[PDB]
Amino acid sequence: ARLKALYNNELKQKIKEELGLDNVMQVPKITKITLNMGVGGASQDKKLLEGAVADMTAIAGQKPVVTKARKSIAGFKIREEWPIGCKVTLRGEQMYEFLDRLIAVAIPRVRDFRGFSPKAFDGRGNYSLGIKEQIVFPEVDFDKIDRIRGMDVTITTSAATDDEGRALLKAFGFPFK
Amino acid sequence: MLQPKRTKFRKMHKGRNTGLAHRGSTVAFGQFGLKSLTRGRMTARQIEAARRTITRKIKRGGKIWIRVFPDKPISNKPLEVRMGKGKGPVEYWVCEIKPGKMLYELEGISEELAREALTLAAAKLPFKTTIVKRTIM
Amino acid sequence: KKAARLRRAKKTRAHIRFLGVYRLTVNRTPKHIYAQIISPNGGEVIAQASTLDGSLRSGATGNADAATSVGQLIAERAKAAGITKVAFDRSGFKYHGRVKALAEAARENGLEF
Amino acid sequence: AHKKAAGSSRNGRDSNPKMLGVKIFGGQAIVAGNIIVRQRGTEFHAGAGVGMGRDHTLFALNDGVVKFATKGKFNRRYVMVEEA
Amino acid sequence: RDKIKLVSTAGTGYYYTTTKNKRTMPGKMEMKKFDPKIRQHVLFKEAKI
Amino acid sequence: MRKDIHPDYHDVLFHDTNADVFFLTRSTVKTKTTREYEGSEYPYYPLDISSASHPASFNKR
RNA sequence: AUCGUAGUCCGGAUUGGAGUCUGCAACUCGACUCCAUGAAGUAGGAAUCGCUAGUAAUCGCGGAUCAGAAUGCCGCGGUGAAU
RNA sequence: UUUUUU
RNA sequence: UUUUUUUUUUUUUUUUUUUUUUUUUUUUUUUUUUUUUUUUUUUUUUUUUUUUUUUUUUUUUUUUUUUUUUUUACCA
RNA sequence: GCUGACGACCAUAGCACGAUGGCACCACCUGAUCCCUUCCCGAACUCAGAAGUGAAACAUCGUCGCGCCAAUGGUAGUGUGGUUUCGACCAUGUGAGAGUAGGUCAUCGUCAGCU
RNA sequence: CCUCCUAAAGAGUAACGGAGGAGUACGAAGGUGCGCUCAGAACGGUCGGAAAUCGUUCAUAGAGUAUAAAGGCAAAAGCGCGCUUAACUGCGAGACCCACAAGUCGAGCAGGUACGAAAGUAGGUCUUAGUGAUCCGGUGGUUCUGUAUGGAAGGGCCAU
RNA sequence: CGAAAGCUAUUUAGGUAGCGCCUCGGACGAAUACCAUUGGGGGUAGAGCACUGUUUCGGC
Repeated sequence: ARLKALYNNELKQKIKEELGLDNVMQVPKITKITLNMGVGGASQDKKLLEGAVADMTAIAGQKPVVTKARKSIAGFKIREEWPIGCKVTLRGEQMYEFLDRLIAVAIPRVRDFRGFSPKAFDGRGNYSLGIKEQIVFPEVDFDKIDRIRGMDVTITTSAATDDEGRALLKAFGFPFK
Repeated sequence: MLQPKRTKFRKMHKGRNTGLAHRGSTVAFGQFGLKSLTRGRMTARQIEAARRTITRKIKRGGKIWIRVFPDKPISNKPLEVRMGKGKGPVEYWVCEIKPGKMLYELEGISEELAREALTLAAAKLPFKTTIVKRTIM
Repeated sequence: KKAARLRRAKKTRAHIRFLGVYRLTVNRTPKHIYAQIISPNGGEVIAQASTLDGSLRSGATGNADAATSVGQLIAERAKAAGITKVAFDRSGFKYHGRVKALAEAARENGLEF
Repeated sequence: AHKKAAGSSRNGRDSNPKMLGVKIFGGQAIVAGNIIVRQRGTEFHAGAGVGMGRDHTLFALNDGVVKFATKGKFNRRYVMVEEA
Repeated sequence: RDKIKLVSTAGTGYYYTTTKNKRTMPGKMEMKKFDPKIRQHVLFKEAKI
Repeated sequence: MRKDIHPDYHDVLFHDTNADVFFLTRSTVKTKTTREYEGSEYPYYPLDISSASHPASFNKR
């Protein structure tokens, strides 16, 4: 990952000088990146989930895992332990490569993309963004496709504060505002 | 006609009303109170009658507090029914009153008229009553 | 996490204390590894061996070889302290690697468990 | 029966007694195998010298004297058999 | 649940007896039970009680 | 990383041809052609856009 | 020449923008032009209508009314059946 | 074969 | 009173097995007719008596009340 | 003096807030070849290590904000004997709960290491 | 038959007293080793909301426990994974309970195992309901008997 | 000398049986009772709202 080798040389010290931190262990870093896909309409066809798992595999470069229903809800017609989503978690080299790819290649491919909301942090430095169409990732090809799916990209960082989280995200080149 | 909302059990054991009212024996809400000197059951009909009397006498110019709530279901056997065959149905709700208990308090009104409103209310109640003022200790 | 490690050590600690035998407790850190033999009462250390010993303090501790040396040494100390039968206490560490090496050194150098 | 009041409410069931509770109290002599507590769940926990059966019966594992104590971080009631 | 024998394959005539849900287990079961006639653990096969 | 349960993950030379900027990054994509960078010949993937190229009346009449 | 059976290079409603004319005046409420959008519609239930030959069917072109405003009305010819 | 009324 | 039977669309009736609401007659709009019938096309239409309760989900499972039918309510 | 392991005890030991600690130790930490891990993930587990930091965690110290503990006195109840208007009362023996004054930022044991 | 209360702080204790359940389930929902921690709330996030899946922060349990209730449950008794058959055979010091007949708990010993690196743990399941004597008859075993003798029939003993 | 009108079971309920209670004989001999001091477990009377409910007033 080139972004990890760039953060370990330039971005860390730049973030420290920016936030005015008196200790190098205070500057934030991204701990993990989690890609999720709610396929709640599954357990009735169980082919939508197959396609979602394939899309997650191609997008992330890592075999994902099927997430079951933690409770039974009649309104969503779901019973316990029913496969209703897909998730993958990327750490270290895999997450740095994925985030570099997402910022460079894939994030300009969002249709009518003005920017990403800067108030979308949860309040502890972690960011979450939604991708309404999984074709913005070049890994998935337009010829063979099940349908148009979406995905959550949650960036979990070591920042404890909103402002530190967005400073760390913006140091990487994240498209904000 | 006060009555509990949903309750846990339909019917209750008789129990024993014994002891003094060490709790609820102080004018804690208004300035002026009607206190029980004897013990008994305060039926919900009696509560409502003594509340309507007090309200009609104070005439939307003062405030009344009721410190008794009928939460004890009292069963009765119907006429011409032999002993046994289960416990009778609930017919009314009482509060257990011990000597010392506040029953009603009044605030925001002349002492003379509050005295006579509580005196009118005591006539509907199955208790020897005294009329007390709110104290500091 | 030490809280989780002590949460997964407690079952073995309590079963050993019910058995009422001398127990060989281990404790490894990313730098050192310690071993001590506690009495059935639970509050007396009657033998110990760590990588803070002068023989292997100035050496490549934090290793499977250092764990083996510590196990070999506590086996001798238990042997010349009257202790032959202990119950092994991995202290919530997986029985593997450094802890396994220490246990095998102790088991091969006289202590029988 | 004039007011329609008396009617069906059928509950005249109850199970047989189970004879639970403390069998041997604190300070008493006890021989191994003697039952100390019959209980539902661990109202009392087995300390040193006493075992627990499949129905949470506490019994003496050895001879001695029965001791009750509250101990541990959960403030649990414990029964012990001390070699006295 | 219907009752069934688990009969030793050792030919001793020894059996254990148990119950079974024959809608969820539609095939003969076989466990390793102790045979007291040969003082050995052998395979006990399901039979008709 | 568990062995042989993950997809093929190899370095890919993405290239924004509008600004002619390269992005060397491991990815799951399988490109048809392969173009040589300063190092070896990586699977080459053209890009239409990337992070380098993406961004009174009464008086007049 | 092309499109090659697709809600499409079918269909052109509706909407956004910019204009031209007529007229004192185009908001209610004009007709056209241009660019963009691209709706229903894939042949239509019970039922029901016109037509016997230059007819039906289809294709354009004129006129009255009229400053402007026909898919209506009144006409004209072209191709041209089946029974 | 099955057509009531005004 | 008691024991059984139940209560669902406008009506009269079907469900139901915890994963849903039904014919028929209506009613509304069409169509045929000089016009109404009849007839033919379309449609709409259920707190499943109420009330606690269980369940992820109840018209359905438990409990209560309330209408309905029945069948009983005897000996001095 | 401090640190770590294992215990006693199980809030007067807790929570909250603030300060101090990196020579040993501990903790983060670096890497993932190897052992071993992940229904995906070196997150945790594991291994191989010391570039950095005491940031977090942890340990210690400080306090009364919360918690927790808590008298004395009185009251309620109560065994026995007596009386009673059945509420209770008397003699004797016991005696709460709640509340109040107040206390508390624990106290110890074994072993190892740095000073 | 089980759970709570009545039931008067050991046990027990009645009524056509007040409230509920049972007449099963499961070869894993048993054994072991290893590992894990719930419900809810708030914040952020594609469809996606009050509520699906994802991330964060609080959270001794406000969850779960096959089922009624009570008592229990962090060494979890709750939740996963691997291997397994101890849901073993012979028994059992000693106790609970008890008119009897029954019922309950049980360390330990021998044999054969299952899991664990091992100390060990395991004689079903968090427990307390899921049950029915004898007679009679059937079945799988067994040298015990075998009406003159040898067999056999029939009977006995063990299991069902 | 001296009860019982209890428990359990019962086609039982006004019968009967085992146990309890009475008597007689034998064995045993303080192992029994009372009181003082002392080791225990409890969830009752009282009390209380921390849980399950229920209740009134005020603020929100």
